[PDB]
Amino acid sequence: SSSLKTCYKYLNQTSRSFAAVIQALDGEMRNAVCIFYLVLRALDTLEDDMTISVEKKVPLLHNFHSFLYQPDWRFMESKEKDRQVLEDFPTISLEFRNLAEKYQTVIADICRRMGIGMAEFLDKHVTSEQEWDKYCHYVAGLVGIGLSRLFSASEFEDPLVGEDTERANSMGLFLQKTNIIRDYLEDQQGGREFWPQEVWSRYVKKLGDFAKPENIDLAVQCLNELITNALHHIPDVITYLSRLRNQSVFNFCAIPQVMAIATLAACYNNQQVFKGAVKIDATNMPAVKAIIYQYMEEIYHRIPDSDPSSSKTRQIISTIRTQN
Ligand SMILES: O=P(O)(O)[C@@H](CCCc1cccc(Oc2ccccc2)c1)S(=O)(=O)O
Ligand SMILES: [Mg+2]
Repeated sequence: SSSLKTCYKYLNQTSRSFAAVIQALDGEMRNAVCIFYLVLRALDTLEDDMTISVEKKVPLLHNFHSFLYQPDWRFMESKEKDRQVLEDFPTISLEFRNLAEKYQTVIADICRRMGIGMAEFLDKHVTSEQEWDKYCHYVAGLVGIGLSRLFSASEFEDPLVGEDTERANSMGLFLQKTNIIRDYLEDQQGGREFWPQEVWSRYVKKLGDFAKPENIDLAVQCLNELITNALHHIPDVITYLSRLRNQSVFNFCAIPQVMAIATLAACYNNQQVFKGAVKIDATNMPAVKAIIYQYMEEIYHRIPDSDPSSSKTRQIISTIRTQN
């Protein structure tokens, strides 16, 4: 139908690099995961728009899931760039309602909980590392949780896929953290902060000081510390994919992880993270594994003894080598 063509039209307008893997999914997953994406995309577009006042935003975010069953609803007052998905929501929420009930449930659930969770972190920055996980859990982990419950609901994946929330969480925590990390300049010049204060704060006195070239030294030290943090998810990742049994689902999951891993390798001990831009076989686990193990070595081979988190980086690479 024509509202569907529009939905995949939006999927491509907005998704930098999922478009292809989503449209390649087998069966009812395709559309389940296309609409799922568009819904969360709408939700985020709201969260990120800083022209929307907090008192106006918290309600939107909270009640957003409910808008899924309000055919006529839409948001016209947005100034963010992906704002078509909101101005023309009714179309999305319509295809949502054509989704099979078993899929609407998962979607509207994760939608409902992301909402109460994004509105949570509007007031405050991300202070500690337990919080960084928490915020990454909300925006990203739940997507990881949610997708895998769609997978199993589709019957294209085992029940054991969607039962495993701890590792589905990890899949997203990892992806999300590498993005937070890479995005440091983009986030800081769009006036946002997601680097964990109790981390960055003991290299510098305010976060923006990393955009200063008189500070790059300490900047990379913070960058590596966080990378090492992010690397700690790579085992759960390897465990999660090792369980998948559908090529379409598998490529959907592997690719972005492998690509998250490349980004993290490109950024390690790398000035350009704070200067400009960072330029950078994955279709069976043991290929995927080999590929992961490879990038790990690159990290390893550039850990300077001086860097105050050398032992940790090596420490967690050594565990990834000899795990599973
Ligand atoms: O929360 P952030 O860091 O701003 C990030 C949006 C993350 C929330 C989100 C939106 C849309 C899709 C999404 O995850 C999916 C969901 C379904 C299919 C593929 C990916 C997660 S964004 O960089 O894309 O804005
Ligand atoms: Mg956001």
